[PDB]
Order: sequence, then structure tokens, then C-alpha cells
Amino acid sequence: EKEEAIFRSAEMALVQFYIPQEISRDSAYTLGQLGLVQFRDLNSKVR
Amino acid sequence: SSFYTVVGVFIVVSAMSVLFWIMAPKNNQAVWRSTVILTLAMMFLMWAITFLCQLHPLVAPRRSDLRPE
Amino acid sequence: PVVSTGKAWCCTVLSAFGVVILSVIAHLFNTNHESFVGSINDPEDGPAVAHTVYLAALVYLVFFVFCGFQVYLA
Repeated sequence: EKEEAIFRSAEMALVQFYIPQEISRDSAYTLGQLGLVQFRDLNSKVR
Repeated sequence: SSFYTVVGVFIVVSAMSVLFWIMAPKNNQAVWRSTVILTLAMMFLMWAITFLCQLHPLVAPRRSDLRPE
Repeated sequence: PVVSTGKAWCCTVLSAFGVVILSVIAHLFNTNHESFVGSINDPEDGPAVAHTVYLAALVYLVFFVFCGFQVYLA
């Protein structure tokens, strides 16, 4: 089922998360305990 | 002798390489299929370059000391 | 004893490769081989110089069993 990705690269996908504030501090641990999401910076050009 | 020795060994190794493309295991499939086939190629090419240049040599050894026994 | 961590292993490995290599060198001096005895500037007597290499193989075997027990203390 799971591909090999040693001849070429693995196939990626961009995923959008709508997270409520009351479970925002909770779901961050769930996405940290599984280490397979690379977040990208949406608040660029903000000091 | 026989330059056709190299061609015969080439036919045997190129038959054993195509036979392993359809016999490699499914789990680490591209690692078996590229390590095993491409080491037969380089192991063949080094033997073929070493077996040639001794097929029809231009230079003979001398060995000036060589005890007569 | 000795330091027995960096000084016993450094002698047991050297003595383990001292028995194996000198034995086959003495064997290839025992039978005439044309690579060990084949030159006019080369040892002549043949299997007489196998004796003085075989004794060094035995000396390295003595060092091997003497330093192999000194790591067996722990």
C-alpha cells in the first residue's frame, strides 16, 4: 500500500486545517506526536 | 583465444539480469532491482577489460634473475 | 596486570594475525614456490628458513594465549 519513494520522491499534498480555539492547544500535540506534517508560514510579512 | 568468450559470458549475464527483473521481491523492490543488476554489470565489465589486453599481447615479460630450476 | 582494555586487545589482535600470516609464509617457504624462492637475490636454503618463521609463529601463539587470558579476568 505504502509506496517506496527511493527511485523518485514521495508524492506530497497540501492540507488545510480549520482548528477551533478551544481545541487549538490540544490538536497541536496530536499533530506533534505524529511527526509527519510540515507546516508553512502563513503569517509572513508580520513582525 | 576466442573473443567470442566475452560475448558468450555477456549473453549469460544479460540473461541472468533480465531473469532477476521479474524475480525481485516486492518489499524493497527497487533496491533489489538496482543493486543486484548494476553490480553484475560492473563485475562483468571489469572482467571483460581484464580478459582482453591479454588476448593478443604486444609485450612479453623478461625476468632477468630467475633461478634455472 | 596490564591496562587490559586498550593494551590487551592491541596485543591479542596483533598476535591473532601473527599466527595466521606467518604460518602460511612458512608453509610457502617449506615448499618451493618460485615467488618466495625464485630469484638470484633471495634466500637459498628453502625449508631451512621455514623453521625460523615457524618459531615466530609459535612465539606469537604464546603471546596470543598469554594476553587472551588477561582479558578473561573480567
